[PDB]
Amino acid sequence: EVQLVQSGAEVKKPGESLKISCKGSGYSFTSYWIGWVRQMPGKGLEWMGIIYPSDSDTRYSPSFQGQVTISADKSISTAYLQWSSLKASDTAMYYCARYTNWDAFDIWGQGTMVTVSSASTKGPSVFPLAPSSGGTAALGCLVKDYFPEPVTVSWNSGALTSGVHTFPAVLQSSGLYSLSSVVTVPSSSLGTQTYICNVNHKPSNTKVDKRVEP
Amino acid sequence: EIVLTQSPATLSLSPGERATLSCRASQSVSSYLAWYQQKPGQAPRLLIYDASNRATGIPARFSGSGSGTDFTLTISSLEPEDFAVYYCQQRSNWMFPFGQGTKLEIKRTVAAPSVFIFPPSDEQLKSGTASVVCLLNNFYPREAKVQWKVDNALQSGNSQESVTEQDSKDSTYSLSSTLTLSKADYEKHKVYACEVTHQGLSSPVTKSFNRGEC
Repeated sequence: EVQLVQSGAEVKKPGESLKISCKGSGYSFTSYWIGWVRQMPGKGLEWMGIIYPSDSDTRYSPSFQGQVTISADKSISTAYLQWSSLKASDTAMYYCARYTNWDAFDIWGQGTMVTVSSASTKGPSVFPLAPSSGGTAALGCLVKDYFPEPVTVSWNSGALTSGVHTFPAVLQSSGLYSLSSVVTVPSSSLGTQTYICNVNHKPSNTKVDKRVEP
Repeated sequence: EIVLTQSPATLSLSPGERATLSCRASQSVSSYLAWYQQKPGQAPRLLIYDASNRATGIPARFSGSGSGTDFTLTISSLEPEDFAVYYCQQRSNWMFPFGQGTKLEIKRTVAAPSVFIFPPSDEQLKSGTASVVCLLNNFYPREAKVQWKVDNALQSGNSQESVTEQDSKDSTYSLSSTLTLSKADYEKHKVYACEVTHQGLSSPVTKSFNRGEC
């Protein structure tokens, strides 16, 4: 099977150096160009550069020239992408892809997520979105100021799943993430039913169960 | 130096329907044009190479055509796995521009959002920050304008939105808009209002509260 396998997710601070890898398998790595493509959160694909592993002939896009270094070790079928000084704007998914004489990227790596932020690891602060016409009420938890991703949220230990929406996290200007998880319930159940959001943040070993009362 | 313009930005159709996607190059070049598909949460993959050839393992329902500067991708009858983002790419000497992408999304009937507003919690206020959350639940199409008004004055630069991906069961979107203020600015004002404009509502709908009321 022809494949490109990339190195794991990285979490860094601005100024730090970083080198990520792309390992080819099931084919003669030396014989095909390898391209690097960036995908910023919520954005499209941008070509960064390309390298021919045989002689390390490298070409960069003008937007990336002098900002990153693309290199390859053909002896171990591996291409690399490196930064000497990461920027917060380098936060993106990075893909490596095999280029062919059909002028196309026929095989792609699975992607390497790179998150760059001045923030250090930090558990979230969890606040209620308290329920206050109609037979439906909305309630939730605001999971604020944590880093890095991800957090998981369940309601009543997984017993409440219908009507739950947990929003994608948004990176705030502070470099910390925030999201809300909400649920719509019958307004008549507010006096009777207990609602608890279970929030887990594995990078900080934080777990919070927040009771949301009207 | 060429630009690839994809249209439409969002193509809304149902499984069983025929899809036609467009890619127009600003200049005509001799390199081969390719189409890529990126399913939610996955790496891109090659679909079509040299404008009309299906890549390995790509089903017969995908076809491509065009020449000069006008290219088209067609899916004869959509399957649920085809709802994804599609990008075109064509090399310009040593530069490799991609189109901005077309999102192929599930069309369903128009559904107005249910709108809820949540004041900041007293626990958050004690920490010096106030987050006011506005929830737009289960609406279609995705396009929605959310405007914050504090004492009937329009706000700008102090809010962030997050939108869910299209629900796998009912094909609607949900959206959160969070207004962030310092505790001192929050307590200087009285009326907090979230105004929603959406195709499913005959007029914009506002949800509001007067600070410090039960």
